[PDB]
Amino acid sequence: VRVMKIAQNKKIVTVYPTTTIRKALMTMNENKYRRLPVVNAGNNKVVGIITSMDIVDFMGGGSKYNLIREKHERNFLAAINEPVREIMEENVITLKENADIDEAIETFLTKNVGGAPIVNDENQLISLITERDVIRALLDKIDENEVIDDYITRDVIVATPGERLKDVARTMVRNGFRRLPVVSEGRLVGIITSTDFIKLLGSDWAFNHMQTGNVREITNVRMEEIMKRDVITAKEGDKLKKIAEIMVTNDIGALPVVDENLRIKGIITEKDVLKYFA
Ligand SMILES: Nc1ncnc2c1ncn2[C@@H]1O[C@H](COP(=O)(O)OP(=O)(O)O)[C@@H](O)[C@H]1O
Ligand SMILES: Nc1ncnc2c1ncn2[C@@H]1O[C@H](COP(=O)(O)OP(=O)(O)O)[C@@H](O)[C@H]1O
Ligand SMILES: Nc1ncnc2c1ncn2[C@@H]1O[C@H](COP(=O)(O)OP(=O)(O)O)[C@@H](O)[C@H]1O
Ligand SMILES: Nc1ncnc2c1ncn2[C@@H]1O[C@H](COP(=O)(O)O)[C@@H](O)[C@H]1O
Ligand SMILES: Nc1ncnc2c1ncn2[C@@H]1O[C@H](COP(=O)(O)O)[C@@H](O)[C@H]1O
Repeated sequence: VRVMKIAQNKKIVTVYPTTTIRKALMTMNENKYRRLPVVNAGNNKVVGIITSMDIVDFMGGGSKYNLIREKHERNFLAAINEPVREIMEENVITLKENADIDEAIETFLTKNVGGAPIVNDENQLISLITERDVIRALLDKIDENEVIDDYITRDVIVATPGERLKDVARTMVRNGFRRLPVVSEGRLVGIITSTDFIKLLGSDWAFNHMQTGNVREITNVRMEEIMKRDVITAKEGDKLKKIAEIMVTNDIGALPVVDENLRIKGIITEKDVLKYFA
């Protein structure tokens, strides 16, 4: 069952190694695509990939932050004029154009990636497949009585309403999690994702600070200011197919699992759903 058969027939939105970080961000925010292959202009060969998590790293979450703090002496606006090649991931995990669905699933499940460029024998970009694409294709094949319980991640990494963005960013990047439930006194009170951090950057409130920057008030912002308070949740006993359908029809990748009292029992994501087909 060739992945190309599911592969989104659209044109893949890409950037080049010399595209600035700023332009890559605009590309992300505009096209709503939070995963961008980096290709030569060129021969269309995949030479890198950049996602919102790399941007969260750059902003403070990880080692890429030292482009701002050291080279550009804390100037975020200057730093974003650097070519995306400075912060992209190289050594991309890709699939061959003759790869089947089984391979894609094993790749997603064992290599901690949610999306992979599909390339030909010259490493030229052909398409791209993500976990959502696969779940969407296989949704009707999930038994309707199957429950979510065995698929839930029980030990949840979490943010709080009072945490500063700079510290939540660390939590996201160190743990490799795009989405953190926000918890206060054991109760779910919101959700925050790497996407929220990009959206903050493209705000009026943000560009205002950057000019007088003082870029620092961006990363000092607390979760309560920017989190989504009303969260789509799952609960023990829910059908896997219902949950999978909610994700795929809403472009959401993660639901916090809660009590009727909103205590957190776990989290379930698209990768977990795909463990049904492992
Ligand atoms: N760069 C891109 N160009 C075109 N389509 C994309 C691109 N990135 C993701 N998609 C598609 O848009 C949807 C969003 O991807 P998921 O949300 O699946 O990946 P991501 O969180 O990295 O953006 C997916 O269904 C995927 O098929
Ligand atoms: N196909 C891939 N090959 C190599 N690295 C990738 C790939 N996809 C994403 N990444 C990297 O994994 C890190 C986490 O990204 P996200 O958190 O955006 O990835 P994912 O949604 O696939 O779990 C980022 O540094 C990103 O560049
Ligand atoms: N915040 C979290 N705390 C603990 N585990 C998580 C968290 N987010 C995701 N996971 C788990 O890690 C594995 C891979 O998660 P993934 O699909 O990359 O999540 P995300 O979309 O947040 O990056 C899954 O088993 C998922 O349940
Ligand atoms: N892409 C990068 N990611 C993280 N840190 C960087 C990056 N580029 C430069 N730096 C750091 O910023 C400073 C600039 O050094 P240099 O670019 O060699 O003049 C050094 O402290 C580097 O460690
Ligand atoms: N389970 C959820 N319930 C409500 N909003 C969510 C949920 N998951 C993600 N979001 C929001 O959806 C938007 C895109 O998130 P993302 O899953 O990172 O692409 C962000 O503003 C998230 O805060």
